[PDB]
Amino acid sequence: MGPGFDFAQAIMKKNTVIARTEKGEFTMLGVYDRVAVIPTHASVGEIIYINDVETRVLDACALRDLTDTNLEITIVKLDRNQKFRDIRHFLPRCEDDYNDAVLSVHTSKFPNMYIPVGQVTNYGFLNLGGTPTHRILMYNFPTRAGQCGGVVTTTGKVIGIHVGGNGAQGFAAMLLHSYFTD
Repeated sequence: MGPGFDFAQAIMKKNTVIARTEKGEFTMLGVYDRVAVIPTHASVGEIIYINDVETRVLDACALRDLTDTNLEITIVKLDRNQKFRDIRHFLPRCEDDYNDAVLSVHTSKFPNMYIPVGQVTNYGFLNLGGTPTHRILMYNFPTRAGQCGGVVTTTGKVIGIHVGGNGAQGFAAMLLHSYFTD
């Protein structure tokens, strides 16, 4: 509808796949080469379904900060025959607050979904499902029964992936450029 939705659509149309684990269907962001991200609560194993195709997982790393605190991001390298468009130059370098963000989801249940979530706070610490978690972004969100990830963008920046909510607020794990240095 406007330039924020334009940037979000451009990311969804080229840099997402539908990932299925034993814990459900998730929006999965492809970042570069065969490397993608997903919430750690997806519990990625040795095999994952990517757009309903059986795919070997070459590597999966549940990220933690240097205090050994959960970040809720898993980085997956997929045994896929095709590379993602490289979007690392759209990743922020530092922890920050944002205005006017969009949360975008693409699953069998929620195809082509875009939500203007407004202001995003650098919230920091969250007890997420009983797990102490750092680097959380927050945006007011009439919390919806179900987590299938999500992509949080502003114009020109891919800033996070949706990992949870409390009924009124939604929460995303930050994406930082430093996670994807090769």
